[PDB]
Amino acid sequence: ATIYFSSPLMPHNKKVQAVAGKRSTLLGVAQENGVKIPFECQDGNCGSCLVKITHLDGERIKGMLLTDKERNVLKSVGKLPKSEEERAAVRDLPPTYRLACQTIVTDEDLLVEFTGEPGGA
Amino acid sequence: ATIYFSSPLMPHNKKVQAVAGKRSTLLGVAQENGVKIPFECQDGNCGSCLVKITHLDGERIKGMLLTDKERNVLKSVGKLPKSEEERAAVRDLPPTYRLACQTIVTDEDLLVEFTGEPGGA
Amino acid sequence: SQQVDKIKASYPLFLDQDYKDMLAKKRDGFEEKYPQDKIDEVFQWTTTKEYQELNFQREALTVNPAKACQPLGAVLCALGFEKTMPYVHGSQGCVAYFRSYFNRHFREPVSCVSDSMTEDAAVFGGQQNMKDGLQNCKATYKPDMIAVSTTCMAEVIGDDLNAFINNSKKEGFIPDEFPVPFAHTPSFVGSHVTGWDNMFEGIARYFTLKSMDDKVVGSNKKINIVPGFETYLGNFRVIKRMLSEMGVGYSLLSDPEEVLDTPADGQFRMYAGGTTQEEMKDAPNALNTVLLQPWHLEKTKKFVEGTWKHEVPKLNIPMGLDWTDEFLMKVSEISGQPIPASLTKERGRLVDMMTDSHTWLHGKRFALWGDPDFVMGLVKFLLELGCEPVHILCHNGNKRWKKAVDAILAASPYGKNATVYIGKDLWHLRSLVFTDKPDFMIGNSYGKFIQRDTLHKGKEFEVPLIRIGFPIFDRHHLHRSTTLGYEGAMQILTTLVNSILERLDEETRGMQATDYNHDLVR
Amino acid sequence: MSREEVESLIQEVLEVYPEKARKDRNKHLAVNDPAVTQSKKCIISNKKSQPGLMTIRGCAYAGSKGVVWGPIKDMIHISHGPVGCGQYSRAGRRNYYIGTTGVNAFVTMNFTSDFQEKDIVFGGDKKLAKLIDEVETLFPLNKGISVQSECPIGLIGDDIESVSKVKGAELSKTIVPVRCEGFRGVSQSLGHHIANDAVRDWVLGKRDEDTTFASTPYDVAIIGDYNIGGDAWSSRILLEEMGLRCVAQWSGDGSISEIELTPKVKLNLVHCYRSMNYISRHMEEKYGIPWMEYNFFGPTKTIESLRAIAAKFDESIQKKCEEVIAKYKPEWEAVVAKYRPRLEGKRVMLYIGGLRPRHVIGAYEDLGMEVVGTGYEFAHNDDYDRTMKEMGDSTLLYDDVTGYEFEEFVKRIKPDLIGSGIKEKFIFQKMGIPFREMHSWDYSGPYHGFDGFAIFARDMDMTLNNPCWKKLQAPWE
Ligand code: ICS
Ligand code: CLF
Ligand code: FES
Ligand code: FES
Ligand SMILES: [Ca+2]
Repeated sequence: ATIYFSSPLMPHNKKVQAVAGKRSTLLGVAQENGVKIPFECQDGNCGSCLVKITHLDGERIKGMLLTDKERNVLKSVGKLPKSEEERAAVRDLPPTYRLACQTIVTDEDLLVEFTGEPGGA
Repeated sequence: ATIYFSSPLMPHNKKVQAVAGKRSTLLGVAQENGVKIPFECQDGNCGSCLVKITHLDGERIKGMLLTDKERNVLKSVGKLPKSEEERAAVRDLPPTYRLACQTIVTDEDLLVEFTGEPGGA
Repeated sequence: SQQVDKIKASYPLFLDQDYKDMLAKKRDGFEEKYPQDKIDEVFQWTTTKEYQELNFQREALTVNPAKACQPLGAVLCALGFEKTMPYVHGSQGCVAYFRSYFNRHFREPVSCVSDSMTEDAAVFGGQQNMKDGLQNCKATYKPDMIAVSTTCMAEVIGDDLNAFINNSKKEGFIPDEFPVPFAHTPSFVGSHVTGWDNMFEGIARYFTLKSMDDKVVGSNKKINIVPGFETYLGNFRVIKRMLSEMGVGYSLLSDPEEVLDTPADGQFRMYAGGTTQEEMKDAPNALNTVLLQPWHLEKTKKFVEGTWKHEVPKLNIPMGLDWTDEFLMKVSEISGQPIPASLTKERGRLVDMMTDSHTWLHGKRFALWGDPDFVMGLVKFLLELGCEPVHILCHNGNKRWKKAVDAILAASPYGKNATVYIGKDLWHLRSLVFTDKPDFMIGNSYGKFIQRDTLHKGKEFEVPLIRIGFPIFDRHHLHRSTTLGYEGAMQILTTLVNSILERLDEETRGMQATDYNHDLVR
Repeated sequence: MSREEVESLIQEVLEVYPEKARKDRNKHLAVNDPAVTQSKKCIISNKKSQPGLMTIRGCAYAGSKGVVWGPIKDMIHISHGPVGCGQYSRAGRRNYYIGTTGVNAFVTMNFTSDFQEKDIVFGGDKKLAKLIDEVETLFPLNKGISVQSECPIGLIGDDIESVSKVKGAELSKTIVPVRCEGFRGVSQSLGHHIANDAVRDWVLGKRDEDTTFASTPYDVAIIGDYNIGGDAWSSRILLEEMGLRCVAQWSGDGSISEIELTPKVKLNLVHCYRSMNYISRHMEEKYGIPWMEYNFFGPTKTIESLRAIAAKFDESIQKKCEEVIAKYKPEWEAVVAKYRPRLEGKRVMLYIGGLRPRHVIGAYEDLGMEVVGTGYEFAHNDDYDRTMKEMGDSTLLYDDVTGYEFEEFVKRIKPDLIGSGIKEKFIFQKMGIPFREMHSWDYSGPYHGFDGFAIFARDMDMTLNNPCWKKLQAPWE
């Protein structure tokens, strides 16, 4: 899997090769490769590691489980519209906004964008 | 080179393998792969094939020549801020907005985004 | 087409001409199947001695294993106790597979619960799953004890069961006096028999470790019996009937015979019988503890010797004549009760049965496989009958067990061509029976395909399968059989001799070709 | 029973649960209203399972290896991880096939890496390569390898995609890594999604640039029929007596070549929507192949589905469909005449995985049997949208039912017959209530088509009217 980290803080987007399905959840990848996503909790109930993930392959998007913890955190932050929640619940497709501490890397090309700010704003 | 075409019109982003430096100028690639960027001229003075190109590799951005025709068209459309024009003129770095019929593909990973609309709006 | 008076199921409906034509068209047009000559060449190649040499050089590939994971045995051991709910801390597919396996083997309801851990539990641990599962399990099914095992997810993650349960009791999810024994049962270490040992050791720890000060060895004048991973209700019943006839006071720890066999009388009983918690608390007060299957109860032996101070006698599994005699003599020595006449007569009847059927069993070559204790007991009994166990296999075996089995074989002329294998699967056994053909096979239901492989080569190369072991899926109610003691020896002898006679009858039924040997009296 | 009695029963059952579990389980139970089209107003689905409540769901590994990838016969399916997952799912599913097992077919064989503790600590990416080499050495006639991941694989961080790519480049063999860890999904449905994604990304597109296949306007493919007890076969003949040419079956009695030839057809007939809609939509989007859902349970549904499929084609196909219906009419009429009087008015409660709780309702209706309750294990809201138009008014609906909930519902309603899996068979057989395995057809079948309807009726009659259900009560009690 190829992950392209982009952010206003980063001078350039960073291309990273990652192993799919590891217990490290794309935070581990960011911390290994020096990408600084704000992670400020250890349970998963804050929104700091909020990122926007774009599937660059389009025809290679994998099915995933949107856990109730991540769904509730995204709804508390306000980055989970009703349509995307319904799509995740019914068709098992990931939403556009994810939490970088709970997102398991899949075997595809992804563009991860963050603002260096907590999830809420 | 890997080019990811993204657009609201397209149901999914399309990944395309392309040969760098061909006389076909990323329009040819789009027309070969079925991507529908609005091209409505044959000389290069309209803004229709305006796209936004993001270099996903960041540390692999290649130097390029911003021809006065493309620069004038971008300034007529209004997608060439003074800072990016100065950067292109001095440091030979490409701007964020390009014209898909005058953009020569380089050996890097690119994300090309269009709105299915002419350049001006 | 179907006829309303002669309805045909999948066999032999698909043998009709229309179905044959449809399948032939499918295969010819779209399957791109290899030519039948290539298939026949490859099949004959697999039966050669050259293929066996490549097969036995396998180091990373396992084909048709002959073992399961630890939590299966852990679940069985948990079911062994009274009002005990097996609770597997991990993903929920494991529990479904365990229940399906045990339902297909015993054809009786099996009750187990899970924490239904998921991707959030893989990242942040499964402590909340533990708390909620314990609370829900105690509230809904109302058990008197919850016995916690682990899958391979919880082990790889590194979930601390003791911490999770202690934090669950102090938080108020379950009362502090509610017994929740736990055990770590990694599925990548050992097999299903090891999980039974780990679960029993954990339960014994939970019930006896903190109260050994006021325990005197011999207070209740009883003997503890630890059966182990046993999948025959008849073994549980015979191991209690023999002691009851003997007059010995006994306490069967982890007895699932009652829950795994309940009457069909209009009501469903989730719990039945089982060892009570009082028996587990009083276990250290017993005269001595006997492990029926000592080759997978090693950790339990360590705990019993170190903590309970009981000097566990070194006995073999009561399979056969000599080992049953040794077990009875050791029990008589420990309890002081003389062996009654009702067991000497049974031994004499078994010897009479052996003498009557020795002319058919002598010289027969058998290939066997299964659990270490069961396999070694079966090998000893076969040696007592004059049979030749040419191929001996035990996927979940160690080198000390192999050495013991070799020592047993060397102490008998018939254990001359025998070869013991450990770490080998059923594909190795298929290769072995093709090149060194035995007369029969003794194993679980997974050995039927091997027989089908031997028939394809030819009727003269077919190796019939005798189903003794676990699991048995293609036969009904064989789990009620017995393999321990004299009664089990009688049943095994009957099965072996009747399988031999049935095969002989099948080979000599062709009229005017081989039916001259179709003797009425055989 | 009316809507008032059923809701009282639902509340009484839920009274024993803890308050959080009670609130969660109240959403998954409902009383059917056929006028409701949006099931989300009534029933929630595809949610996690409440811990410790003894659910009946499975894992993503069961959904992928057990259900989708397993029936493929010409491939070899490695179970990467410990022994248990592969051992328990071996030959437990009656997906029939034709081949020489161990030579060119490998459905009922268990290939596993058999992880030890040294592989959990030091990884298993070299063991996988050595295993692939040994598989190529010992089974030369295999047409592909699929590595199904078990639970430890994702947790220890093993890169199997790289191994698959390297060994496929080396051996020129199709190696498909499936990340079907058991913890990745709440049930088997995500296993279906993962398996369909693997098929799409590693197998389906091999012959995109090949045009040597001779296509016809009558080419179709059977999707989501796994040939339980021969079911797919009983369907395939019914689709070839109408002149259509079934190019591929997914996946019962299927081969890796039919999967690759599937994009060369003119219509996809999807039997199980739940497990194969993911690939049906992908094929419609990419290759333009339309797809439609058909039901071959019972005579009525079979006739309706055949008429629809014929309507998808020209007039000759419709004439052949009418000929087939006329030919098979007396056969199922005789079965109905014989068995309906015996099975008239009986009440049934069903609980199956994701498709059959609504598909087999038509078969029970044709025998005069009323389904007084149905439910799924891992169905989504779509499935309940389709279900609400099938069930009668005031009939009970449940989702991911527990042992307690199902037992209490059965005790109050007292159905004449129950259809569910092996894990509930003996629970209700000790209660004196006839039970039919609706997963494996109770080792009988097939049940699809007109040939399977006779078997269906015979089995239902032999189980409901068996003389063994009158003897449970001892005469001296
Ligand atoms: S695949 Fe699915 S549980 Fe559609 S996982 Fe399950 S052989 Fe069921 S209701 Mo077993 S979605 Fe098939 C099923 Fe239905 S294994 Fe079979 S019977 S029609
Ligand atoms: S949820 Fe599914 S079936 Fe479970 S382990 Fe995981 S992939 Fe497999 Fe496997 S060996 Fe035994 S049965 Fe389990 S504890 Fe591991
Ligand atoms: S860092 Fe708290 S939610 Fe990811
Ligand atoms: S199309 Fe006119 S500018 Fe490119
Ligand atoms: Ca029973």
